[PDB]
Amino acid sequence: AKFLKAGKVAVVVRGRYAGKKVVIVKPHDEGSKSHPFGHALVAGIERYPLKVTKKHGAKKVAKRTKIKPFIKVVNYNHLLPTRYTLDVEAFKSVVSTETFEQPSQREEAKKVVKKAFEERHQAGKNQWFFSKLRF
RNA sequence: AUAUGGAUUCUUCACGGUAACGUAACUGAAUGUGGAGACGUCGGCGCGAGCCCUGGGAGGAGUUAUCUUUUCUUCUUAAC
Repeated sequence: AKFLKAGKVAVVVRGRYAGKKVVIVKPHDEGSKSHPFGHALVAGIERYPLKVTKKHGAKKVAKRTKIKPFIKVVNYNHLLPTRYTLDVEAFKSVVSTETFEQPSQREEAKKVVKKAFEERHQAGKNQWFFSKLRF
């Protein structure tokens, strides 16, 4: 009956990431010491990869497949859950409550997320997650 | 016309905030969409400015047989 789990894919509705697809890593159903509301820890895409055709060269294909990730704590009311899923075990440990409140630790976590997303995009799977929403 | 400083990049084209949004900056051609320019009249109410009225004090002037701590006057601050 509960669908907000550690593999659910959601759509951000507010906060400079509106219209970006995101995946839930760690949910907190009953608030916390900070953020006194239902919220989840998510990792998403800030810059979707561009479309690739057969005419593009090797140097151009690699440039158009770059993905810029982000990490954010989002209220439940600002998320639109979907029916799609994406396993987060490759970067579940690095993204946690401790990775915040530290400028340097946030950068290291996002580098791990970028590696996982780029490998996920290669050998195409989770195609709906890597396709930008049009609105 | 152009240099310097700052900002950005070895995760190439910035970060923060749950959010409304914030900042010294923080690539964007064709094409497309939207906003501003851009609007009647009357009625009462709220607020601002200039003026009017008035107290104390620091100056100048007038009246003074008698009365009047009194009558008149100066005390200002632009765009940006």
